[PDB]
Amino acid sequence: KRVTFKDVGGAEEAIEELKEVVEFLKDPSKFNRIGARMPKGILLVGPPGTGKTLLARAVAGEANVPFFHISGSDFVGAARVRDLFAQAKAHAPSIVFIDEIDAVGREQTLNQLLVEMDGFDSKEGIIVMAATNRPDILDPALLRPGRFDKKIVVDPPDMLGRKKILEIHTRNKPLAEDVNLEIIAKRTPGFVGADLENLVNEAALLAAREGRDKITMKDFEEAIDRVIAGPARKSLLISPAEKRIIAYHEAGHAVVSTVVPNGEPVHRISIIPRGYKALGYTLHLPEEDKYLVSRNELLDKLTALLGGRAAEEVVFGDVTSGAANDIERATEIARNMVSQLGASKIDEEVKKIVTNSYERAKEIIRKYRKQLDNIVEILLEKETIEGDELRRILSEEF
Amino acid sequence: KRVTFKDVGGAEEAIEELKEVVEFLKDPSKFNRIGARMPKGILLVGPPGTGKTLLARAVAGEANVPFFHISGSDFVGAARVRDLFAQAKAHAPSIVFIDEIDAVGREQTLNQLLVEMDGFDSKEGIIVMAATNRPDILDPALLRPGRFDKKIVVDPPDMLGRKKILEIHTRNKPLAEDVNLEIIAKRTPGFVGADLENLVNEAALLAAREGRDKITMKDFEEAIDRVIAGPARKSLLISPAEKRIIAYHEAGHAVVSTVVPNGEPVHRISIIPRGYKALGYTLHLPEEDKYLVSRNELLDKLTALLGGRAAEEVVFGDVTSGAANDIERATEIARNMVSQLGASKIDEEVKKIVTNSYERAKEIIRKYRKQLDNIVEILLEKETIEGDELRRILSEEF
Ligand SMILES: Nc1ncnc2c1ncn2[C@@H]1O[C@H](COP(=O)(O)OP(=O)(O)OP(=O)(O)O)[C@@H](O)[C@H]1O
Ligand SMILES: Nc1ncnc2c1ncn2[C@@H]1O[C@H](COP(=O)(O)OP(=O)(O)OP(=O)(O)O)[C@@H](O)[C@H]1O
Ligand SMILES: [Mg+2]
Ligand SMILES: [Mg+2]
Ligand SMILES: [Zn+2]
Ligand SMILES: [Zn+2]
Repeated sequence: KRVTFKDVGGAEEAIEELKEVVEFLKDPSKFNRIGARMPKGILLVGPPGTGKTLLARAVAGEANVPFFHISGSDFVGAARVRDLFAQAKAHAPSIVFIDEIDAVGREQTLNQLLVEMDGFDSKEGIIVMAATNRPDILDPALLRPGRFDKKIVVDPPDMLGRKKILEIHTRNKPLAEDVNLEIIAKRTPGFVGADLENLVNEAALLAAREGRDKITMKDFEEAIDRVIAGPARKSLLISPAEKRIIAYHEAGHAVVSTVVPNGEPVHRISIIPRGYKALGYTLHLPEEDKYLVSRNELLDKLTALLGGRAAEEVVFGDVTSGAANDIERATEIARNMVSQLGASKIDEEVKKIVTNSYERAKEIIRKYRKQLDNIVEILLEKETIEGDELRRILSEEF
Repeated sequence: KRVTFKDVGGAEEAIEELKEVVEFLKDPSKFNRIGARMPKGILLVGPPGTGKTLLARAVAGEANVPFFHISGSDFVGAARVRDLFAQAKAHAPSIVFIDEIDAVGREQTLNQLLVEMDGFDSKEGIIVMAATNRPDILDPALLRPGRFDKKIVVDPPDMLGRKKILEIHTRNKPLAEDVNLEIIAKRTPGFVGADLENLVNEAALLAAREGRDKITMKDFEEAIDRVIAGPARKSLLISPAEKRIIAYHEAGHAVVSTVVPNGEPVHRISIIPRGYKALGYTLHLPEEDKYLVSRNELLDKLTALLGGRAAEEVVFGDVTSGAANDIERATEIARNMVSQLGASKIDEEVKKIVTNSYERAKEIIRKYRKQLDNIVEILLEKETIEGDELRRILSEEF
């Protein structure tokens, strides 16, 4: 089946990134005449079910060109790679797509892929795309210049994103007049596009089982219960009790950052992760992102990184998996600080730095408990605060 | 012989699940006109003698369609699978049934089955069904999307279920006026439908041996003794001494869950198992069923999982097979907790977590011994507590 960008919801930034690829595929001479050099490979990274394959297929739909694809889960291997690149060259304007590249990137197939990347001319309109959900186990040889060197992140949808996906999959189905898709979206936090597609099918089976020719509001609400429990369950959602722990953890990061003099400005607070760091990816990038290394700015960074864990212990006396990851990162930063700012005595010094920074964050939480509570109440009602509203809220408080 | 849903007793939930299949088989256009997509395969799981084959045969009776079936115990193999699917297509509205699929799911027959599943069109009213009592040894390739992906559980009958089965098999036999089928049902805990069918035949042989033309009450009571002992025995039943150990084990789970702050609500307590977890099935599903991983909720889950074993040691000083399984599951959860919340030193940490949780459960049992005794007395008289009665009982106590 053929798809375009009208079949994708909640991926505005990725579509903005891929507009350039579409334009290049439509007419390469415009890029060639001014000496603009396009990348040879593009990598898509994201959690399962977020729609990487759908985006790859929709890119070819917008600019109608041949689409040659292979899957890494099906891996004679070196000969199959050779044939794929030969078809693309005979139809110069086209796309080559490799799905699940982590399953193959045994050593003969990888070597053949590197030979093919260096052997084709990009000026005639050939691009290579790949997708994965385990980017941190890829061979470093694939990420050198002249190879896959552009990365695009795909994120789970928010409330307004979930509503758009529901409308895409119900435009060919008859609905009653009591159906409110906005209410349904508010009751499925944590769902991804694949989960929402399965939910619509379940509601249609309940109506057909009774002979009705329309789907009603109660069909949708009963379908939610059937997909989260039982011998055949497919989806997970965030319950109201779990929502309170997550809200306090996110607010703890923002409060501590605003108080320390060297902290970074806060632009968005949400219950759903959005960044590549929030998803737990390093992407083979150095941890240090500053030109200058100084003691005061490193200590402030450590204290803010422990704000989420400090809020959990002071309010609930508990610890989550996210908090355990945060203290693992902080130990790596402290180890690098000791060797740059001045075997068993080194460990004692690292343990002292982390312990002191954790106590500092806990005393900030206690002093600003009233401000922390106010942010949590607003977050539990809208699920996301950003833009001018966040600026005003942070100014009225503090 | 032809059967329908009137020949099945004590399987209300399975019949509710299969009503949709019956409706689809009767008229596919109603499902097609609104875009409702039916599953391609359905799997039935349960202990031997519970009536999986009977349910499969009764599905075809309610919607009179051709019924093509094969048995896995009779396994040239690839050619027999090819012929079975060819007959169904020529009679589009029909059923294909594979019995004892674990005996075959040597590698050529399995490959042919996967080719047939992907080659037929579901929109014309074709469904595939299978049954097994060893679901945990099935090849994972059969459970992927587009293949067998819906599961239905069949459970042993309770007291009211046993009474219904006895009435089904005595409606064509002459009975005396002193026969009370309700009393007979109370004296056969642990029997399944196959056992009860054999019991009725035994009572009819005792009457015929004396030339009588009616079956009396004492014929039924003598038949029970003849099927549980001797060189030719067929059935097992729970004795009054064994009933007390089982009652204390089940009540131990419920008491501990109600006391810990993060425990789950209790809705039903019974002497007969009812769930797929209570039957010892994993069904290839992840153990973790929560969106968020936290320390406090994991420890509470571990303590409640050991409540049954703690009651046995404090009241009787004994251990059963069910208790041994419970402590085997708890060790797997503890191992995963250590690697997520923070080679020989890892084992010492796992052993410490399990030991601490077991001591916690034992001290709860001692403090609430009076409440534990009261629940056991009611359970030994009715065999099952649920609904509003359980809510009231749990509220008067505690
Ligand atoms: N943003 C979206 N809008 C609409 N449908 C979506 C979206 N994301 C996912 N889907 C639905 O999810 C279905 C399957 O997801 P898809 O295979 O595209 O995701 P993926 O990230 O490639 O998955 P995986 O990691 O499992 O390979 C698609 O057929 C599409 O119907
Ligand atoms: N719920 C029931 N109601 C009535 N009869 C039943 C019921 N369950 C089983 N039976 C009787 O059990 C007899 C044999 O059981 P059946 O073969 O249907 O069970 P099964 O689960 O397929 O067994 P197995 O695992 O041995 O293959 C059937 O002929 C039927 O008479
Ligand atoms: Mg994919
Ligand atoms: Mg059978
Ligand atoms: Zn955090
Ligand atoms: Zn138990």
